[PDB]
Amino acid sequence: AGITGTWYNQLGSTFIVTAGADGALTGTYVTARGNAESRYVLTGRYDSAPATDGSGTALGWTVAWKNNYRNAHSATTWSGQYVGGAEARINTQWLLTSGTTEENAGYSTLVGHDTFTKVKP
Amino acid sequence: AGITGTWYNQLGSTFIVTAGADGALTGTYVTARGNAESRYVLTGRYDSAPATDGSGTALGWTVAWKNNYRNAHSATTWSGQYVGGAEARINTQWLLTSGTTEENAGYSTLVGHDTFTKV
Amino acid sequence: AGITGTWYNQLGSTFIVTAGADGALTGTYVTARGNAESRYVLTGRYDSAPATDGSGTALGWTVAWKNNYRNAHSATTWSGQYVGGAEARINTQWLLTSGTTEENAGYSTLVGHDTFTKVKP
Amino acid sequence: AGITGTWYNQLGSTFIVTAGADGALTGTYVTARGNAESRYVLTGRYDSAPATDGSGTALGWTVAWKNNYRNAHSATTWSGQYVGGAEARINTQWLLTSGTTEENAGYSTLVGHDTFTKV
Amino acid sequence: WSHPQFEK
Amino acid sequence: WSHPQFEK
Amino acid sequence: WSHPQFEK
Amino acid sequence: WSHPQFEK
Repeated sequence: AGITGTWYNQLGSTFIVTAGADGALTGTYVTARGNAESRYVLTGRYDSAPATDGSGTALGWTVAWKNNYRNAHSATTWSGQYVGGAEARINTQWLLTSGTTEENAGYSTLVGHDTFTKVKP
Repeated sequence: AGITGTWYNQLGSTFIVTAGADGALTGTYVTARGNAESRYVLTGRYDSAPATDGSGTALGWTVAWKNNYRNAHSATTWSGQYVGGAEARINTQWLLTSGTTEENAGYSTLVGHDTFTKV
Repeated sequence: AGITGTWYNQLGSTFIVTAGADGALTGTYVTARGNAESRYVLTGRYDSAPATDGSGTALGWTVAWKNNYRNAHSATTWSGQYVGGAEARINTQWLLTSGTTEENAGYSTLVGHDTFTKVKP
Repeated sequence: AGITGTWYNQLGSTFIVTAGADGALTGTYVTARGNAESRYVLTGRYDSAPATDGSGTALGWTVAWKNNYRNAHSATTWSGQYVGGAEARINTQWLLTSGTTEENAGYSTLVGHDTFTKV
Repeated sequence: WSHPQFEK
Repeated sequence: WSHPQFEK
Repeated sequence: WSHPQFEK
Repeated sequence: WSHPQFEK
């Protein structure tokens, strides 16, 4: 239950994730607004047999920004790694792609980084 | 089809995807080597109700580079959009993160772009 | 005079560059609009002693999107490599950062890629 | 100052920059090793007339990783913004491209982020 | 115009 | 709103 | 060192 | 393999 649990990023968004035995990541991403309308499905994958040399555990997930309340016609992927132990953390870089026409494709993709910290038991 | 089907990137990799209920992407990513050892699970999400103004359909997916044959201790996410119309294509940018020690984190993440076509 | 010259990207923008003996890149970036208002200063650096094993020549440059006609309060960096020989090409990834307030920082940075091809002599 | 001065990133590298006429950035980037061999030329550009609404000042610069002591056949660009106010900072994202053969181009470009402070 | 990822 | 990098 | 994403 | 950007 290293990855599985509740995580928060630097802005107050929440990453509620289950890491399945088969490499699956499933769960819910909650924006910092924190209401029902702020909850989105996430799905991804992780390395279920990481190195034992002190390296982190590689992972990624996607949120499509549609739920039953709203649709921002866009999807974000986070690519990163889990670093366990003292102050467990998931360090990520992300790509947010919005649907665009071809002539607006230069405006399509935002990039950034997020660090998530886990709620301790 | 729209998204569901078999796609190929510029290097000869294969993206075998199903765009399912309520925004789910599932399938298999096959490297250009094309053998059993080259097949990996993918999962992701897509906009199941895109705009109708000519804009593309946003989507993303992840491959963790472990299968029953090998493990590269890494994961790639592709973020992009499906463009329908005359010559369908999926345009993406990707991030490949390898597990690293803290001191090697500067080497952790590669970036690039892939375009997938039905050819 | 490998890098030095006039290059065009996939959209019809122009990269007019001089590669100096000291590693300097200087020149003008011209948007696809192609008028006076479309010309901006660029400055950057390149590897003036690349490997001889078939590898490309690493380089980067910046445009701040201000000229005497307009200001988009933003800057783009292109990071890439020159590949000489048949069909000389500069393959790049770019980051466009706009000035934002702190609360809008997630909207600050667009990412993309451009391939430039050189005018032959 | 505003941009001109000596800055440090999270790893102990030093960014010694002058924000000059009409948008020029010049200076020296020093890796965390801090010896003569660790000093590299930088050049870039910045917005010399930023907005006055609280937004940051956009800037970028490049280091080619060659000096008189060594050459890593690579170049990094930092793209970001200067944020003034109480605790000045430069927030950046960077792309490190290494020269590669065509078949190794997927390994060519690393991505990351650096925050520079005057501490 | 605002995006849910960055909303407060 | 438009940016010079992408203008036609 | 060889990564499957890029293998031929 | 060691890159100056990341050296200690």
